[PDB]
Amino acid sequence: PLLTDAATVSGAERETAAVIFLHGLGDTGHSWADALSTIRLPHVKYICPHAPRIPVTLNMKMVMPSWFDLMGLSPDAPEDEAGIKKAAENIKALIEHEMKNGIPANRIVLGGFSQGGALSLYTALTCPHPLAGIVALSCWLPLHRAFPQAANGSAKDLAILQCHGELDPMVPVRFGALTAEKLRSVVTPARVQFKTYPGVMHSSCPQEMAAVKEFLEKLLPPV
Ligand SMILES: COc1ccc(N2CCN(C(=O)c3cc4c(s3)-c3ccccc3S(=O)(=O)C4)CC2)cc1
Repeated sequence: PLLTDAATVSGAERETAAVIFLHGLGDTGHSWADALSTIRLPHVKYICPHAPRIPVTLNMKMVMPSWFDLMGLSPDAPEDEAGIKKAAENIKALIEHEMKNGIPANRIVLGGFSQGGALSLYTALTCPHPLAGIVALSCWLPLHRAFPQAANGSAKDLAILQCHGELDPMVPVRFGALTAEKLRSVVTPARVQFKTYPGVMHSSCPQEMAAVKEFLEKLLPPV
């Protein structure tokens, strides 16, 4: 029984493509739905699911919206393997639902910000269906030591746009750079675009939103 709580930007024309975008820790999908609507394509649907509220270890076990538990801020810190995989399964059900209802997998893009971006990278790289690509913003690859081995054979065709703010204090830009190297270990280095933005911190920016629009226009053309 699939029950999805989300803010969805509908296409003005019949939808022939889907973007599933995952917000960052503590948020809802509302703000990112509004942001993606400002750059929307007429035949593209943008699904922004709301993360479930769980206790987060790093925040004194406080209950808040989170895709999985968080324990440390360094690349060697323990990660919530069971939580990351369960959340990836819930996203993979959303992918299969869109597929069951007439949207080809090579017309589905996964994406997200920070924690949500991190889940979208894990899920797309391990998805058994060949997806169009990923829009990974200010994030990292969860369970990075399992890659490239852990990636599905279907990950070869992915097109990746990875963005980062150069002055990000939450997810240092070097962690984004290390993640991009790991992504080029699965996808051809030419199909991974790593864009960094000077003077940008842990946020989006109009140049990043423009890059996302340009990437999706080329990746998801009409019909
Ligand atoms: C292949 O290269 C890499 C490079 C680095 C890593 N790391 C990144 C750090 N990390 C984390 O678990 C967290 C990241 C964030 C956490 S906790 C957080 C905590 C409190 C508030 C907000 C947040 S946050 O904004 O979501 C960012 C372990 C893995 C993996 C692979």
